[PDB]
Amino acid sequence: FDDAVEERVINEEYKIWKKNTPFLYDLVMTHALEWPSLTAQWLPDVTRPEGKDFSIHRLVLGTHTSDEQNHLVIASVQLPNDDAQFDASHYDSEKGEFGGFGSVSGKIEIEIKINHEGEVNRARYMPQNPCIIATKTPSSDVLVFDYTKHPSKPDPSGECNPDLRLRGHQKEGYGLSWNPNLSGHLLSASDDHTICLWDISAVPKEGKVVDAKTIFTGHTAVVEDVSWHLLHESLFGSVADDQKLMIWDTRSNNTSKPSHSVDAHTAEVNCLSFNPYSEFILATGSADKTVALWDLRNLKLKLHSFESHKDEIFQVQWSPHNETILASSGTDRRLNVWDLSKIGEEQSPEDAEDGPPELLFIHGGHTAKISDFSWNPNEPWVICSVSEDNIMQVWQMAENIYNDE
Amino acid sequence: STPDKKASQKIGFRLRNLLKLPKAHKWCIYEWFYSNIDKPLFEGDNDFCVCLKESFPNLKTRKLTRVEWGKIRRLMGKPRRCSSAFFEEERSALKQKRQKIRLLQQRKVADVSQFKDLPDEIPLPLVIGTKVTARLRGVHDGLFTGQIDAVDTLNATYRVTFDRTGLGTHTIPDYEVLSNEPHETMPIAAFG
Amino acid sequence: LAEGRSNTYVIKLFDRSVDLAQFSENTPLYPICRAWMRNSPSVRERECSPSSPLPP
Repeated sequence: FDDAVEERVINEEYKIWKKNTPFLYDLVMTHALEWPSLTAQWLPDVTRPEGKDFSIHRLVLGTHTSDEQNHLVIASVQLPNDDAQFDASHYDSEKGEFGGFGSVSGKIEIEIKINHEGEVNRARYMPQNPCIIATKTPSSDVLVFDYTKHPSKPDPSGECNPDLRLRGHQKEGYGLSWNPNLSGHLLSASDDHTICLWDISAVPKEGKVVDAKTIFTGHTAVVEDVSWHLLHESLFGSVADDQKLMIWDTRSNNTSKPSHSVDAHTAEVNCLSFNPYSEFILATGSADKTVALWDLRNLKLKLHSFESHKDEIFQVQWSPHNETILASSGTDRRLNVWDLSKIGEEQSPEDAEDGPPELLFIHGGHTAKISDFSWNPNEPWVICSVSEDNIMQVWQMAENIYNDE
Repeated sequence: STPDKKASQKIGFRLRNLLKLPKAHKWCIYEWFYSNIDKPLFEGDNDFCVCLKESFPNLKTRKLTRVEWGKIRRLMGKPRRCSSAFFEEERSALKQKRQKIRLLQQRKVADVSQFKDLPDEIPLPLVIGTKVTARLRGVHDGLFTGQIDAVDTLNATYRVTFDRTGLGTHTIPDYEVLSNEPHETMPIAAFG
Repeated sequence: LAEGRSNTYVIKLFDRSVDLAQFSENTPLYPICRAWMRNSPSVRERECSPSSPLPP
């Protein structure tokens, strides 16, 4: 009934954002993919051609295809240096690569496509070797890939050739993260209410299927996401539909009872992310449209609260360059960027309508649910966001917002 | 076939796979489809260029390094945080602007016209019997080509008949129709 | 519609026309979508010429 008016308001909002973009962004690229991605992750490696104003970064992409062949995609996005020579008047609607900003040699070009059974729910690379990449399948099992052992162009035989195939679930899920400190430790979260733990650093080269090392049954509702601590190799947290944030410790002989348990939100909780500089802070996003900050030294008091998301939240990512910045996204078409240091500041009386004093920036660049996004770990404050409308945006907010000269 | 034809076959199949996605099609609509009444509001020389050049008429080029875009931005102010309140404000402003426009094609007068868009070349009202491009929504969703048959000036809609058989005659607002034949611009002095 | 050498390849999809001979296998989908919105005309003379006589 209202599908006409909702489409109409989305159209007007996007056109307005396209009109008044140049004030808000130092750089945007709007690139249309072949199939929607439920994942995105900047690869840590960066290469800079000599005498050329653009670097060559790299992103890991999955496809959400109806029935036929899916892929694991590793695209290379060329970003400009600080000596870049480009335009900022509008986007372009004119050049055949993207929605205008940044170097003329800003052009996402696919490099590796790999057979993948079903859609790619989530693909996270393993920090100790960006060659190895894990994937999340809609089926029970969780796959692991190495793209060095695969042809750049997939063979049309359609054989899924994972380096390992990891089992231990009963349904699908979305939570999946490696331990950044200890090589081969992979956590996955699924609908079966269980956190299964794998280790691949100690598997035979002859065994192509690997059982889970351990299974955690703490959650009672559907588990949504799980993440390791970024300084402690043995500590990880998880969130679920049960509105419960639980903190787990590997050393515990009790794998069925968590070390901590917190009723973080009054609704579904979809995401969590540890602060990569303060080992004591973490945040979560939830279906109650609020992003709940937390302090690990006391889990009875919620450190702070963020609002102004109009719909659910499906992702939250701390900045890799500044400890005070994080971003979130959800079913609402907007990606918000928060600033911890601005908490408690007294803004002008009206601007409370735009949002709380710490709401640093809102991204109006996606016409559909933003599936996932990730900060670039090499070039500060450049974010690649994908959405259900077959769009892969990489953008960098305007410089003057984050700098008070 | 041929290696070129097979390759171009692969491009065609890529595009077909892309367009079988309703959300991707909707995005294709939002990105490039502008009604004749929307084009003057955005696609002309936008307000960024006007304010930039009025603040620095001594600035030579409109394209240069991001480091000097930092200066050209700071020396304009801090852009407002674009939010739901900002979007509803701007949507109300767009309603006012396009109310102004429709007032202009009844051959009448309009706002004081301090806007940086549409100095005089207001898009003309549609003629009866021309081919226009519009978005048809419903049991047959998507963008289609059709012929115009009538005008509804009171509510600013149009009656169209499509060149696709089996679709028939439907009413589509003024701000969802595009005229294929070359764009017509006439000064506001003619509009009143 | 009019199947294609490589002089011109046109496929009719959703009542629109696009000239695929311009695009190699490496091209992204964004220009293809833009062209398919264009209702590809007869000739592709020049791409909105980069030359600008715009003064300071």
